[PDB]
Amino acid sequence: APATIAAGATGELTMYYWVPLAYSETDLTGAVLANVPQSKQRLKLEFAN
Amino acid sequence: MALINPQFPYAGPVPIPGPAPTETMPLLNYRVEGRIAGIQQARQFMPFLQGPHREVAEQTYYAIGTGIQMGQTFNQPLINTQEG
Repeated sequence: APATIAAGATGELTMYYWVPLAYSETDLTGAVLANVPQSKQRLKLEFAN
Repeated sequence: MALINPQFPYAGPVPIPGPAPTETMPLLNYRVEGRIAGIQQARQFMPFLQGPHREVAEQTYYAIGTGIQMGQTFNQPLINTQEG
């Protein structure tokens, strides 16, 4: 992200998020079995206004 | 362990395009014969000794003799003539 956007300028900015379901790559606690599920899954994402 | 929706059920899987069936079958990898190469030496000039060591040092001794024992000129006492 640019540290300062001046007057009349444009700033391009990127961000990554890891939304966890399992605990780690070796610990599968929290994971979701989704082969034959009951319905769809949802990932609600509210963004900045 | 899903519950069947009676209002909107679905059927089993239908055929879909496939991944070219021989390309999911591997070859069985064909090992040739091998050899641990070279003539091995019988012993190695090791950087550490292979035996035990001692934690503490103990004092050792050896016996010695004294010498030829001589006589002496003693200072001799006085005669016990009822003064002693």
